[PDB]
Amino acid sequence: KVFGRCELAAAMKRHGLDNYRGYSLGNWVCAAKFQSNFNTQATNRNTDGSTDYGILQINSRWWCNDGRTPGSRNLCNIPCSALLSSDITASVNCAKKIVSDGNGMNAWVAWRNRCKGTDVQAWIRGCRL
Ligand SMILES: *[C@H]1O[C@H](CO)[C@@H](O[C@@H]2O[C@H](CO)[C@@H](O)[C@H](O)[C@H]2NC(C)=O)[C@H](O)[C@H]1F
Ligand code: NA
Repeated sequence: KVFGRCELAAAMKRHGLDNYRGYSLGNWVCAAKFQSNFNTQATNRNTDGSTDYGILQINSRWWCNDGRTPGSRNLCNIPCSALLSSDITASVNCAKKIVSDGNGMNAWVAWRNRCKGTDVQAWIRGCRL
């Protein structure tokens, strides 16, 4: 599913991400935009052999099982495929664990490089919420 901007903002809010660990909703929307273009089915291989999955490009090295990432963990206890669903529940729940891991949203490289410190509120402008 490719979410619209406001549609994703609303879903993220309903699943408790607005201000989760102190991160306003636009931070989440911005991170999703640059990592997946709001496409739940996005996958991208990493040089180390792991793969990123879903709207928030969650990595198989630590967070989900895809059966092909040697030495990896599955800290969110889910198949990485769950992160590709039109229902963002698994992606959100896993993202809550990731953002609580110690480094906040710096766990998402694209957020650090493209969202952090910017006017992220712009990502939820005009949205009913
Ligand atoms: C694609 O992007 C994701 C998110 O930026 C990258 O995953 C990160 O990988 C680092 C190092 O392996 C890890 O410490 C982070 O926990 C992890 N974040 C997430 C959201 O999974 C991945 O390396 C890239 F392929
Ligand atoms: Na894994």
